[PDB]
Amino acid sequence: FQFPEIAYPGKLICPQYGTENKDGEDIIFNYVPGPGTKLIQYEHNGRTLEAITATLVGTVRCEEEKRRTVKNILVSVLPGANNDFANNLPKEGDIVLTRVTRLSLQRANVEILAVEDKPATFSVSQASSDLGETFRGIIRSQDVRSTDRDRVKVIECFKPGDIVRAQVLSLGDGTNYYLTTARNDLGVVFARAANGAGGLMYATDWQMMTSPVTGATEKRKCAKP
Amino acid sequence: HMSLSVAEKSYLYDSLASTPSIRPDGRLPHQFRPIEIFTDFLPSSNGSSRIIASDGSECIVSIKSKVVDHHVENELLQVDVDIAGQRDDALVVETITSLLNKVLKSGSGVDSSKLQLTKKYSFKIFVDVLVISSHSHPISLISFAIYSALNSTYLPKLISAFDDLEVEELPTFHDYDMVKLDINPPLVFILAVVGNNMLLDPAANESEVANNGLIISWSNGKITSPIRSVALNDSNVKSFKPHLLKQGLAMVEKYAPDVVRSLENL
Amino acid sequence: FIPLLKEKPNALKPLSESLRLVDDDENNPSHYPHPYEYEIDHQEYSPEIL
Amino acid sequence: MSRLEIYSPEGLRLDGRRWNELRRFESSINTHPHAADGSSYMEQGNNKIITLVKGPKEPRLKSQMDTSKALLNVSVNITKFSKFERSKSSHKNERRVLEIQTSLVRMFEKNVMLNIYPRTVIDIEIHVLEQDGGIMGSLINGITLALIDAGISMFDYISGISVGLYDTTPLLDTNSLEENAMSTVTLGVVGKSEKLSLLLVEDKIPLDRLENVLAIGIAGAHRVRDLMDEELRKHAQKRVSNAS
Amino acid sequence: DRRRLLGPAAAKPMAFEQELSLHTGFIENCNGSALVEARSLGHQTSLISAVYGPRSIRGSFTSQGTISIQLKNGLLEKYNTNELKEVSSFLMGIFNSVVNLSRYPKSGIDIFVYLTYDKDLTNNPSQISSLIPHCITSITLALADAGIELVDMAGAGEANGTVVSFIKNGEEIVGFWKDDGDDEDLLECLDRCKEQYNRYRDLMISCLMNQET
Amino acid sequence: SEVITITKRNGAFQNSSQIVTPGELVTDDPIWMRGHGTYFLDNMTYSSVAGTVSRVNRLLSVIPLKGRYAPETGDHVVGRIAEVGNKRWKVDIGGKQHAVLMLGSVNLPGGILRRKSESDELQMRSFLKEGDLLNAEVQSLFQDGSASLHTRSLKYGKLRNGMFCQVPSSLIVRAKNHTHNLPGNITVVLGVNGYIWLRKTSQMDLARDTSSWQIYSDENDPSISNNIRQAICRYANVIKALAFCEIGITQQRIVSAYEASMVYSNVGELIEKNVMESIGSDILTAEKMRG
Repeated sequence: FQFPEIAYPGKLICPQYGTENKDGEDIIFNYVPGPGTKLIQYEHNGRTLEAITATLVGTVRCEEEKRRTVKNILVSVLPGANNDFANNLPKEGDIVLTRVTRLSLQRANVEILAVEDKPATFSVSQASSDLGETFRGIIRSQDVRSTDRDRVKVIECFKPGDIVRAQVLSLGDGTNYYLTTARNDLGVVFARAANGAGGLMYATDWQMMTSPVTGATEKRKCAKP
Repeated sequence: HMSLSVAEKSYLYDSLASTPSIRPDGRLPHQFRPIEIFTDFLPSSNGSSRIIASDGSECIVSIKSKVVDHHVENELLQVDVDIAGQRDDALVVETITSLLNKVLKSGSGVDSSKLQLTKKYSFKIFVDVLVISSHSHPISLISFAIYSALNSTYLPKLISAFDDLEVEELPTFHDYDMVKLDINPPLVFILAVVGNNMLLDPAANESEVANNGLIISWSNGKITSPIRSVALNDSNVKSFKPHLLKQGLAMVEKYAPDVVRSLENL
Repeated sequence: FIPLLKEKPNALKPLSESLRLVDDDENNPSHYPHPYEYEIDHQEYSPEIL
Repeated sequence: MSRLEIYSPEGLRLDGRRWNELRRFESSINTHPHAADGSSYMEQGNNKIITLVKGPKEPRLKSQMDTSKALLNVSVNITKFSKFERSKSSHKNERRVLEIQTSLVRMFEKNVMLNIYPRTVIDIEIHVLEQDGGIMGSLINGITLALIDAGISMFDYISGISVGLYDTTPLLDTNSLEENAMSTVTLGVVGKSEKLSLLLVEDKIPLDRLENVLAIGIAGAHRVRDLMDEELRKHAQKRVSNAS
Repeated sequence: DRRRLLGPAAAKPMAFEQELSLHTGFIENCNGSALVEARSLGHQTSLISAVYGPRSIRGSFTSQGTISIQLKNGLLEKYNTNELKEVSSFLMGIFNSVVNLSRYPKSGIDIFVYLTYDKDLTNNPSQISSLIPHCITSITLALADAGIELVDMAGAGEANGTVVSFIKNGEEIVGFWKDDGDDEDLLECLDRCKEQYNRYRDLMISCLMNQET
Repeated sequence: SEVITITKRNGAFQNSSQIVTPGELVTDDPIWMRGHGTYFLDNMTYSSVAGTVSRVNRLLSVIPLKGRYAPETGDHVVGRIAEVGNKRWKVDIGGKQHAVLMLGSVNLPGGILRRKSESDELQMRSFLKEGDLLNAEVQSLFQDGSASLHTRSLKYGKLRNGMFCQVPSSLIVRAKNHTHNLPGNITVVLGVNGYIWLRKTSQMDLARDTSSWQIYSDENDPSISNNIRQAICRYANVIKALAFCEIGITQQRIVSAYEASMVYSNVGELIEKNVMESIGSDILTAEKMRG
């Protein structure tokens, strides 16, 4: 109640540290910056001071996350259709929907489109696909499947234009992210026959994708619903 | 321009942002670095100068004249800025060009009366700037060169009568004889803001860590427009207290005549 | 390693001067000096190979 | 308004020179140490040229990189105040200038092996401060001097010269007035040889004249080459004296 | 011209109470947009600011963001291209202090400011200086609407050709533009523009609250 | 000259053993082995550069008067990273090409205790980042002449607690050691490439005269006195002064100049030409009457 519910960018919310008196003992509230907030420095009358300042126009929400007691409060600002979602960025362990841009022999490079959130909902990264400003990622041949990691035919796994759900092992370099489809819930999700020329195809077996329209069957790496 | 590591920049800031400010070199907050100036080396032009800084920064200014009708030609002094190996279009070039043209306007910081020939014709002055090399904002470097050049410029002398309204004689100039261009070129000083300190003639490494900067013009023994705050770099730019702005204007106001005195020597 | 060399034909420097002990540098540990180092650096190549 | 001739019966030209005189030559090495690896300031007559050699160094773009030879670039900046009448527009994109730049590159591509600096770039920046005829020949001499100052290996000197023709006899080293009056031939000469790196004729020239005109130019270029060696050696002697 | 249609080249061109209106988020082409309209006396100014970013730059090793600002002539061709570059350089010197750059490493933020119109009435028996505080107002709104983190609200004012931009409630300065005018107006212009700043600030904050609501 | 020293000049653009000339012939003895700076045709050997003729054994070469610094194997150089790519950095040294570094040529924090990780090649920017300065030794040489660097030592690594300055590489020669301790509690690092680092003397330097997790931290020593800072500035200016006079920089020369410069109260007085020229001249004459 002490801190305003809604803060515009540049509005002071709460100081660095805080405390209160209850049950005959001092409870220490530790304020930490979050999404929409930024800890900056302000000085008055020759006095230095650090306080949590909102950087986005939104309602403000706090949440506790972890003799003498001990506490930790998370201060953040939430906006409040169009969605932007910049804070969202591919990090080790996240699941990401990608599209195959090109196929090589020892690997398969793609481009990042959307990223799966946490408890399905997704965060769509809006970018121009005809420029190259879109985040690029590379799926190694050893990261295709846990079964027989050594010898893997990349032609019989992915295909130019096919949508692949994967999980990023690491950032890698600025060029390529590291992608693995080793587990069951990862693999080619949406695809069409003949590089997109034919009809839609659906996933049946983990290593087989069929099309219940033209009766065409192409070998892919399919995931599990 | 200069590339420095995070460690070096912080050390520089500590050295310069200190209450007793120390230049990495050891200069005082009002001391300029030694420069060399050559003049009158382009016989093809009416005036010329060449300034060399201590860091190898070099600028060449040329002054050419042209008889124009001042009734149709509003601007009687045109500044042109260039750099070899550099595209003309660049943000820095046009900004300095626009800035310099304001510094040397016809009715702002220049006695345009000395350019008038007759009722109807006057001398258009073309100030061409060529920056061969520079490692910081060359605005003050160019300013010193333009000053030196304009103080050693010689224009043709008129012979015919100066009343085109009645008799209307074609502008003719006597051979050989020329008249020295008596004029008062303004100067442009650039300052650096590091914390609460203000430095005259910012070095390359100094400008990189500066919080802000000032561009202050100087003419007729007083501060004059254009006055512009400027980000010397773009990674450490911060807002500044108003007293710093007043400190900078005061700093120039007392050290400028010293600069002009060392610069006014023929 | 102590060179096994006991004679030095085609010498510009005495074998004597060649076999010597040098105190170790703080920067670098001391080693016995190759015995024909001088000869290699300052003996002249036959005109023919060139 | 005035009028003027070319060559008088008294054997005198419009400027006073006779048919076979080189203009005043001044040469200058290591003029911009803090701006380039090699530098030269040329004064051939009223011509004033700054030449900067930057390299060999890392290319700014890995796309433009040769693993067998260095990349040689030349940019000529003819300033708007080079002539008596200031040019309103920039001359940088001018087809005449692109040909000049191209010509100079072709010339020195065969004069530097350019096989010993792979994966590097040599950038040559030129600033023409003042122009008065034979600017092409002066450009050649400026690059040759600056390249040598940079310690960049080359097979030999390349000396540039300007030729002026009237009636039977050509005039050595032409100025703008003569250049205006009569057709000129620009010659690129390699070392003390008779081999031409650059042969440039842009105006009409009788076919009888050229063999003799070439002979005059080659002889004059040899004198120019000798002067350049003297100019650098003399400077070295002067510099040593200064050190002492 | 083989790029556009310039028409006949042998032809010649033709020879002859503060009020604010703020609107943001009306362009779906970019990440943030803003409309600023100001009418004082016989003089009025309407400009549009478009923000695109932050978008990742491939191979970029910059530990902070990179701001680029460009002013354009929407309708009336008045201001010189050289002068537009100068203001752009001035504007970037301001928001590099305003924008929290540490938040967008290896990224870049492009800012497009369209000066569609300005109307000038002059009686007969600088110029762009008056538009500057409106450009700052537009950009600060467009950035805040886009989601870009700003350390403080950037605003400015124009007094006798002397423009000075303030943040942290007028306590400090993020930009200073002085052209022509008169001397000894240092203290006066700093006080008059500070009032314009506070006025422009509250309307800017209210604007976000309104549209955001 | 109270505020600015402006030297002026009019009417001029600027101010002011066998002889060798271009097209010159050095020798006509076909027995010679032609080295750098030369070229040959049958018996005749010509010069390709302007310099002095050098005869070592049977190897005839011409040493140029000017040129780029050349990396020899085993040189102690100081370089600033130019680019990070793949599993290597390219570090500016000041030669024709950028220095080459291999992820396997550097030493990780925690060292021997540390276990090999395949994430290091993707996180090289956390060790060396563009702009960072460092000590390094020229480990090997490529075919063209490029250098491969290494920092596999406590002596080598990221630089901090000081300031950078550079002189022509010709003024710094090879020696037994290029790191030196000087009066004023400051330490100089004289790279053979001409790149010089002046810092506050650390424990490492002191030990030589007689934490492995923070070997890549951008953070400086939080406690650096003004007396050290003002010493660095003075050492910097005198080094620039020695360089201005074409004087070879050596540890003896630097300390000698540093104490000799004490005549001048303000450190900023050392930037003027006449001061620099006299300081260098006083050093040469001092070595004259002492030698």
